[PDB]
Amino acid sequence: LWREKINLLNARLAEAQTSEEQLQSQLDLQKKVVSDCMQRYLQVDSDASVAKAKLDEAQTIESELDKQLRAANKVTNVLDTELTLARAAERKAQQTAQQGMKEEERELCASHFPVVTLEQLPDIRDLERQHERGIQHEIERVKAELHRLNIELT
Amino acid sequence: LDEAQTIESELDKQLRAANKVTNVLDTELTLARAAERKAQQTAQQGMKEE
Repeated sequence: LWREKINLLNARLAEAQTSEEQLQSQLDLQKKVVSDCMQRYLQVDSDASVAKAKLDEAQTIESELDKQLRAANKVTNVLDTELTLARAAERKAQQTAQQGMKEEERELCASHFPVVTLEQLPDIRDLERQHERGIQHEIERVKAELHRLNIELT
Repeated sequence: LDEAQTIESELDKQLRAANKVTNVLDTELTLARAAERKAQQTAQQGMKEE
């Protein structure tokens, strides 16, 4: 389930990175237009006045793109934290799951155990404890019955 | 002009990096305020001091 979560989070983080990179590239190209104005000034509504006007336009437009890039970073950091948490959970579960089992053991475990889903993944720790307690409460009763049968046999 | 533009780019990158802390703190404060409002509402259900 955490690997499925990581699969979804990788796509979401890729989208967030794409948005942030696109916004940053547009902002940097708006900045680079300033240097392109200097380049044209060197290569030659006169040209110097055009360079001044375009520099002013770029500086005016820079602010909204900066704010949008801030929002993109806001999204990207949230998704990065999500991916980090999912990876940490998957790494915790990995070494315990890697122990391996036989076919018969896997069939036995499938019976009487639950099937968790990605949506309910956060509550898995509670389900594990619930099943542990369920086994324990039955085992103690069966132990009492076994003691009773031992007494009856004697 | 060249030096000022270079320093302007440096400061802009610094501000871009700094925005992360403000974003994280804003998210945490919003969640904390929501949780505190929930706890206060559950706390105000009516109780004697004893």
